[PDB]
Amino acid sequence: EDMLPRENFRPGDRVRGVLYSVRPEARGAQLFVTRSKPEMLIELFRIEVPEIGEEVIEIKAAARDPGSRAKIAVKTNDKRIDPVGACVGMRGARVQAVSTELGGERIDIVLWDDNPAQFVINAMAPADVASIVVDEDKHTMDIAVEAGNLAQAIGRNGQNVRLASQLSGWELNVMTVDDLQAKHQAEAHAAIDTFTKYLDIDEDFATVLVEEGFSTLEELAYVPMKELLEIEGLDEPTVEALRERAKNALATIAQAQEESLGDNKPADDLLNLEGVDRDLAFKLAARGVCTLEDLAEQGIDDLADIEGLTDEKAGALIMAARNICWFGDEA
Amino acid sequence: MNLTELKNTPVSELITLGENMGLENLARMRKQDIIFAILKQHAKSGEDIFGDGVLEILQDGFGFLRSADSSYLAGPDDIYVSPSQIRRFNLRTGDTISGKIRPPKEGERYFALLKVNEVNFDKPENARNKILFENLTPLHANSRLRMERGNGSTEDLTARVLDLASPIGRGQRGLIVAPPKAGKTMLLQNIAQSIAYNHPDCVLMVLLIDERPEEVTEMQRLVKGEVVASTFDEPASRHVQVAEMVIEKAKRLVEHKKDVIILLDSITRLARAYNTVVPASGKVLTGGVDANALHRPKRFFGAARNVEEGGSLTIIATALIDTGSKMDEVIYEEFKGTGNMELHLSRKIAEKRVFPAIDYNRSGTRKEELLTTQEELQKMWILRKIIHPMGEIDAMEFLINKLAMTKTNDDFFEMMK
Amino acid sequence: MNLTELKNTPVSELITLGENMGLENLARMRKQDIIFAILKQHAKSGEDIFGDGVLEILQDGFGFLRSADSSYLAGPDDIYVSPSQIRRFNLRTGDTISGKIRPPKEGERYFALLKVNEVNFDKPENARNKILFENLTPLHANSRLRMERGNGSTEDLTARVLDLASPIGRGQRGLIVAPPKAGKTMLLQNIAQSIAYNHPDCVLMVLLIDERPEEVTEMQRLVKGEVVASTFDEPASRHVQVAEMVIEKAKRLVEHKKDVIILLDSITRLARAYNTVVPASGKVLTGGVDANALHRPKRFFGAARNVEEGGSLTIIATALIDTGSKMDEVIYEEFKGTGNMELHLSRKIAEKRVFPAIDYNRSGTRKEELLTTQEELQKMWILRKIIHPMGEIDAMEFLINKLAMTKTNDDFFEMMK
Ligand SMILES: Nc1ncnc2c1ncn2[C@@H]1O[C@H](COP(=O)(O)OP(=O)(O)O)[C@@H](O)[C@H]1O
Ligand code: BEF
Ligand SMILES: [Mg+2]
Repeated sequence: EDMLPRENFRPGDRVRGVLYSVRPEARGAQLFVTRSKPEMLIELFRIEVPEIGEEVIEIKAAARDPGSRAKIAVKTNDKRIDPVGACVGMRGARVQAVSTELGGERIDIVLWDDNPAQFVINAMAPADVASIVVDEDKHTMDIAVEAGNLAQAIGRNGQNVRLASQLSGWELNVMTVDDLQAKHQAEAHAAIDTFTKYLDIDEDFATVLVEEGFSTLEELAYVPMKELLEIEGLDEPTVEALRERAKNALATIAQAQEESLGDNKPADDLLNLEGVDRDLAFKLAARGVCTLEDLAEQGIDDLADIEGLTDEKAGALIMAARNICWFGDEA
Repeated sequence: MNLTELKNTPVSELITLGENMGLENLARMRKQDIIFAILKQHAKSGEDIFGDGVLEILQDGFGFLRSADSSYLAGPDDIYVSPSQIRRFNLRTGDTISGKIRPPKEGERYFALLKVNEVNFDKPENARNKILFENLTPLHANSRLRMERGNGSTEDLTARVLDLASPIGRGQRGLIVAPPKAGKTMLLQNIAQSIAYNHPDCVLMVLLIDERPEEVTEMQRLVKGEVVASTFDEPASRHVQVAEMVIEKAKRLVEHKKDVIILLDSITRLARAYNTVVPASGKVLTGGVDANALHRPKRFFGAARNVEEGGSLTIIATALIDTGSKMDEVIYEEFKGTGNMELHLSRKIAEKRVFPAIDYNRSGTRKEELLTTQEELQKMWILRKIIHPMGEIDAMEFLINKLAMTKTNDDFFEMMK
Repeated sequence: MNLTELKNTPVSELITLGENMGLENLARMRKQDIIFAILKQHAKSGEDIFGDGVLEILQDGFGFLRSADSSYLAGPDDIYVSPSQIRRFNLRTGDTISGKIRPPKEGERYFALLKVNEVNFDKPENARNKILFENLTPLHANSRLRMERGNGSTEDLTARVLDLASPIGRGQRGLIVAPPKAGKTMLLQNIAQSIAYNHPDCVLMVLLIDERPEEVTEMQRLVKGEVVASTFDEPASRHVQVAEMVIEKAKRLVEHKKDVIILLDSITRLARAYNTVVPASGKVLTGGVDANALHRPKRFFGAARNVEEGGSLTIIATALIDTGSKMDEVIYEEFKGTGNMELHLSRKIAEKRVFPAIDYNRSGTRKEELLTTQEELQKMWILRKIIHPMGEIDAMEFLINKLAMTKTNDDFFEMMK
């Protein structure tokens, strides 16, 4: 699994790596050495770069998509050295050496910063990014790029991005480049249908105030008066209208969850046989099929081992399906 | 196409070339068969092949030309030469050959030789009527090898002390007697560096037997000359093979009037490998040592000499002692009165972080009058008589303090007066 | 959990803790494995372990952190530190380390270090770029160590006479030349008490080599500072081990700019142990003494000096003489012109119940002008010239009668006029 389609082997050559796991209680060979681990290149620099090892520099991060892209991020705690200029050598002399030692993998020394914003900006360099957003509750980073440097923005498999999503550990978001790509105003006035029936008496009170969310209504329903002061007129009718809107939101969220858990849409075209019940077909179609046109192509692999079925019942159901689909040829 | 460009090139350029030639998946096999298939393809689409190497004649009759980087090992990269060349040009084992070669057809797989071009860096006409190695007349060393570079670096002072304790010349035998942990590797490295910087005309050869591979790779690209080494990774058969290879190469080169210089490390390990590789003769001493088992190592150490006709051969083989076993001990006893220049490196000074740890009291060289001048020899004798009453560590630090201030041994001698 | 709370606690609380933890019968084994099992249990149910000690680097490559109360001896209580720390923080033998440690799994039994916190009571960043011990520039003592407490007790008068005969300063070498039966133990005890009461900022260390164990236990809890002692109960190997331990600790502390003070007793026994522990070099004098056998003791006595950059090291080693053998005699001859402050305690005055028995005529200190003022030195010289024509016992009783009435040496000097 740590090998590559281009990293190649035959008895006789010397391949190096880092001993990553040792299982002396195993049955046979128990000296497990890997190569795709990031810190590997770190130690490579340790045996090549004189700046590392003496604490004068600090190799912090390493994003390694093996065979695709191997970037390194370092930081200098001293005030008389540079992070990238000293480690590159003399116009790609030692970095290219460690690259051709690793297998000619493209190695670009990136400079991480104390904040994830500049970190992911440099990780996708040299290229422009029109929007950088961080999200903690989603554990993600929205990186919206501009047109003009796409040849360096994505590349193959989005490698210039694939490293960042692999380095920070957060599944980034680089999807859309059209209007409202900033993700800061992409939800301010793009989905206006939030207060469907809230101000039922009139409409001319003041400008809308989105800075609360209008959708949570769990951190907003029952709060002290100092948090609901952003909108004036917090009387009993107003709080009751808010509670009614929160109840409607709860009902809608419950319906959405009930619909999303069952990603099958079980209609009445599913219980025409003898012996088929709700959970049977639920599981059978949650295994990856949709309707009757995609079930006769299987056998005891999928239809067996279901809650409430026996191997003989599975054989019976599969022969009935094959006779109604393969042996009947009707539509 | 020439062979050395594809031999000493990194394997990455070979992978790129093989992928550009539109061939099978090349990076999945050894470097040996990789370059073999590359040469085969370039011959299928191209001109004759140009190869080179060192020749070894088996007991079968034919010959194999092997490259230096593989330590002269068997494989697809070897060059088959028929006995017809060995009858026409009267070839011998260890002949440095370079010439034209052709691809093989069915029944064969090695590149057959077509026409020799350079034999031991010489014309075949001049090499036809020549003089044998053993037929030469040995002599004492007359031209001293200057080991001082003149810059006076932080570590070249080692070499300086060497010039102070063991004047080396073309045709001398050097035995470095040092226990482990003593720091002889960088010593030999600096010796090779200085002898290549001061005497770049003479060929320089090093030999690492039963050595760690990391040192092999770090020495094969730090010093000049082909660094042939047989690490401990392989059995003793490869060790005796490379020993014969290097000794025959040196013999041929000195027969062609070239000053050959061999650096061998260590000689005790080579003799142990010899002992386990050659069949036993029945007689066995303590430590598992045979009688005839030392004959071939002895010969190897005796090959070095100062030829009166032309050129010379200077070997410097280090003897590893103080290991606990009896093999190294009996080897050092058998080789004690063998070399004409011993250099003792006591571990007592090495463990005290005082380098170079050199036992100047027990070191010396015979017939040094034929290597140094009169007043130089007088100053050396005065310094020896002065240092002899001192111990080892104290004398070593005194010499270090007296040599650090000066940059040249001549100013050192005149300031010691 | 911290280590020192369980180290310096009585074994009874350890027995109670081990019985409360619901463990095996704990009181049936050494204190060492008792505290080892206690730490193992507290780590199995608890947080990381917090350990400390002094580091010793073997010839193997790793390091052992040992505690002070066991005189830095091997056992389950030691802390294993990998060579990776010795390469990262560039550790050295004798480094006072304190930090986090973890329990061992299969293949290991010692608590492995996790992260250092305090190295020689200093930050690793400040200790990284530092100055070596031998690279410092020794000098003469300038700041005099005041040994008078001021209370004028029944026995502090001893210390007073000491101030009268040997002004001690930061960086001086003191040699107490006294036969047995003479009363030097309580003398050194009072010296340590006074130097800790007057100068509590400087570290104080005592060393009892080949001493009775009762004195070890009664001194390890009567004076300040860690009382490290290697009694005669163990072979000379432990003696040289603790000698290196304490000397490297002192070297590191003085490299970290700390005034270190060593009290060594006795030096003849330490040199004898050195003589029997280090291999012989062939040359032997009368009394069974080797030549190099005194080299390491000499070094140990020469380590003390007054550093110009920062801090100093003051050793006070007592030489036991008049025993009958020749070892002590030749040791005292070799160390006679070594220390710059001798203090002779003749047994003739000691056997007469006249304490302190101090040979003021034969005692003295060089370069005392850099420790005392002008008129103080003039009064000292006047007193010396007055006492010199007198003998030993008469002068001693005269000094005792003249010092008992006064409480301070200044009033004593002015009343002696
Ligand atoms: N200042 C003092 N006052 C009273 N007695 C003393 C004094 N100093 C020493 N002594 C006596 O001298 C004896 C010395 O014993 P010990 O400590 O074994 O000698 P040493 O110290 O020479 O080995 C003690 O028994 C003690 O009573
Ligand atoms: F305690 Be005695 F001076 F040996
Ligand atoms: Mg005593």
